[PDB]
Amino acid sequence: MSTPGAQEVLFRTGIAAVNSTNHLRVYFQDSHGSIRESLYESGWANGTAKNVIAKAKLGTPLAATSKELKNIRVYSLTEDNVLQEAAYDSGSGWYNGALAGAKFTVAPYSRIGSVFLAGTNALQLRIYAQKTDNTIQEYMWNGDGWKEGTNLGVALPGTGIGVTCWRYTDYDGPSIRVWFQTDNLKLVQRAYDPHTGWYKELTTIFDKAPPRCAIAATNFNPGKSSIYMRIYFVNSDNTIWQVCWDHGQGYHDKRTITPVIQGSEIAIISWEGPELRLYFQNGTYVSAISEWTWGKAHGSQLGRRALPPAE
Amino acid sequence: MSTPGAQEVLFRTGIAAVNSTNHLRVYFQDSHGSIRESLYESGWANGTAKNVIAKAKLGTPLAATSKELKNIRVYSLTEDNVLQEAAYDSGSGWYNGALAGAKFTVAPYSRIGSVFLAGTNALQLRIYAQKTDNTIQEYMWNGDGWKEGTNLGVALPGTGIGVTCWRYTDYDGPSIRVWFQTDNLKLVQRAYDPHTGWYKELTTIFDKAPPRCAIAATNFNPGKSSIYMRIYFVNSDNTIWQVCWDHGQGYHDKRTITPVIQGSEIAIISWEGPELRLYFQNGTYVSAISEWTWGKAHGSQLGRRALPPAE
Ligand SMILES: C[Se][C@H]1O[C@@H](C)[C@@H](O)[C@@H](O)[C@@H]1O
Ligand SMILES: C[Se][C@H]1O[C@@H](C)[C@@H](O)[C@@H](O)[C@@H]1O
Ligand SMILES: C[Se][C@H]1O[C@@H](C)[C@@H](O)[C@@H](O)[C@@H]1O
Ligand SMILES: C[Se][C@H]1O[C@@H](C)[C@@H](O)[C@@H](O)[C@@H]1O
Ligand SMILES: C[Se][C@H]1O[C@@H](C)[C@@H](O)[C@@H](O)[C@@H]1O
Ligand SMILES: C[Se][C@H]1O[C@@H](C)[C@@H](O)[C@@H](O)[C@@H]1O
Ligand SMILES: C[Se][C@H]1O[C@@H](C)[C@@H](O)[C@@H](O)[C@@H]1O
Ligand SMILES: C[Se][C@H]1O[C@@H](C)[C@@H](O)[C@@H](O)[C@@H]1O
Ligand SMILES: C[Se][C@H]1O[C@@H](C)[C@@H](O)[C@@H](O)[C@@H]1O
Ligand SMILES: C[Se][C@H]1O[C@@H](C)[C@@H](O)[C@@H](O)[C@@H]1O
Ligand SMILES: C[Se][C@H]1O[C@@H](C)[C@@H](O)[C@@H](O)[C@@H]1O
Ligand SMILES: C[Se][C@H]1O[C@@H](C)[C@@H](O)[C@@H](O)[C@@H]1O
Repeated sequence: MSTPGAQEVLFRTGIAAVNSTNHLRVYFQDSHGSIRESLYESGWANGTAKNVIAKAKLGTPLAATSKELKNIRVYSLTEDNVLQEAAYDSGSGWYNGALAGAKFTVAPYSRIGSVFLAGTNALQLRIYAQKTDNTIQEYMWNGDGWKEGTNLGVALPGTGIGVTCWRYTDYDGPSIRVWFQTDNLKLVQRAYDPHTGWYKELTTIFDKAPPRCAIAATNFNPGKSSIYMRIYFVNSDNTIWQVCWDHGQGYHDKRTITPVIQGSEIAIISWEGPELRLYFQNGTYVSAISEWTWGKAHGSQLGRRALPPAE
Repeated sequence: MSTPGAQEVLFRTGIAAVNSTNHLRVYFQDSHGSIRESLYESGWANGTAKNVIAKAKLGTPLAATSKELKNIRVYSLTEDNVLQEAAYDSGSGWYNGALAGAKFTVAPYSRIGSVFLAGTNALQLRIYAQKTDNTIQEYMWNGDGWKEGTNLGVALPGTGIGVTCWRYTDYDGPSIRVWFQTDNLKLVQRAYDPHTGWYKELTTIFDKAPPRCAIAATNFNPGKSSIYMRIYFVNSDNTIWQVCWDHGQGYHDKRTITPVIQGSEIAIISWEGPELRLYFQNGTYVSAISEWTWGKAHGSQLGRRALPPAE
């Protein structure tokens, strides 16, 4: 039970997504290795072979980040496991970013996380990937070329990488949180705040997760020394689980959210409300990408059953 | 928790295996796309970058078949999704078989099943794969070049393909059984016997399985209108399940066997005893291949924890 379009979507494809409020873009890999863009603009569209923005190694990790939908960056691996960047800016179309020119080689099993730094009109990027020594390496662009940032230490080979960024309204710089899996299979957090920089502490957010389980995170409603974060990962019950940080309660909830196929990748986006949108494969038309939604109006509800090009 | 060697094994690699009694060969894909051979000769060895027999598309299906260990054939897909064949004959070493020359193009998500026809000294091959119309196509070599055999009809896009072959001691030709998954997610059997040829009947062996779950089969103790078959697949509980055919009882048992990683591929071999050996990934050193064994002496027992090159 599939469709011609759904068959084009790679099984266990990497998934990434960006948005400006409820204006959405979702990136995935097709069965021939091309990275495609589906979009939501008061309705779903595209995701076809005419909507290719990049070509990457089969089974590549995918990450994306944006400033609204004015600047979009999509990260993947070349067949030589070099980090590369597909870039879009308003009124310039899609092009190759400078990242690949830096020739950052990572482990073949590396994932990728990516954020624009929040709370500034400047375009500042932090990318996170896994080197062949299994450490999680930050790579950065601040208008003075691509270079290595901070190394966050050793993770499980092939760990998922979740990352989110915001700016506290009472701080003068960005806060970054990065989640990954350690050798003991725990899910942990590294943290960056202004002034303190990277905290030394690793915080456990889940005791045991499947090896190389997908990890994805978002945040909403930043305020005065306050944030709200959601981290998603694929658990051993073949569902996405959610971990909640809420100002006033800290890390205080772990729940299953929705079923997925074995080994599904995941992507999360959000906007103020909060509105949450989760993307994953749950077996709809075998290989189509499905959507899960959260909003105040209706709470947890499945969304678009089969993203373009499935139907 | 991994090892340098284990890290070389592709996560969710295709797996195939051949044997002459307890002389074993196991094939898998490394993280750079090369197909490697590990062997058991009174002890496990090889599986290193010096033990490459082929190069294939990343995430390729793998199938293998042999006449004892005198003739071995290993099947995979090129980056253009053409069926290709790595071949070994005693005292000739490894080489490229003629299969790729036939330019059989299949669906990007195609699996592969392969057998030498049993009960004859002749070298006769039947390969099974999935075309872009999602039908399961037989391809054959009988000493008059590669050509298409019988088409077995429509299967779920990306179905596992299990196949086994024997000769009844009271028949003058080979019997073939092929298992795959249909659109309704059932696991079914197609059957070939001498004279009758391919039976029209599809036999359900399992009511519902995960989409594109791995499927692998073996047989032992052929006799007078009698056979014993074992079919393995990855079930929704992230374990390999076994389905038993036994002469006198028919299809009469379904059981879990052993845990695997989400989306593990599987391979099965056997020899008279019966002795069974199952290969799969269960998360040992994250990406190492593990072994499960069955014999009369000790019944169900885990075998080699981490195949070469893991340790
Ligand atoms: C009716 Se809720 C609506 O929200 C939009 C932003 C998209 O996520 C749609 O897929 C969804 O149905
Ligand atoms: C004209 Se719709 C436009 O939206 C931009 C933000 C990008 O996502 C483009 O790929 C897309 O074509
Ligand atoms: C000047 Se276009 C520039 O944009 C930056 C934000 C980075 O994405 C670079 O890789 C890209 O070339
Ligand atoms: C002085 Se560049 C600085 O930027 C911070 C926001 C973090 O990304 C650090 O890792 C980095 O060294
Ligand atoms: C000491 Se900074 C603090 O920041 C919060 C938003 C969470 O990330 C906590 O885990 C962390 O300890
Ligand atoms: C008020 Se707690 C509430 O927060 C929402 C944003 C979602 O994450 C829900 O799953 C959660 O229960
Ligand atoms: C001690 Se049972 C023995 O059987 C051999 C044929 C191999 O399968 C070994 O891995 C296994 O330990
Ligand atoms: C000398 Se061991 C020998 O065994 C053969 C049957 C093949 O498996 C070869 O690849 C291997 O080197
Ligand atoms: C004469 Se070598 C020959 O062996 C046959 C059994 C097939 O495997 C052919 O593809 C191969 O070239
Ligand atoms: C006459 Se060729 C014959 O061989 C049988 C054993 C089966 O493989 C059939 O599919 C094939 O047509
Ligand atoms: C009518 Se042939 C018979 O052969 C047995 C070995 C099994 O494959 C049965 O499912 C099949 O019906
Ligand atoms: C005697 Se039934 C017995 O047969 C063995 C070969 C294995 O398949 C076992 O799992 C099964 O219970």
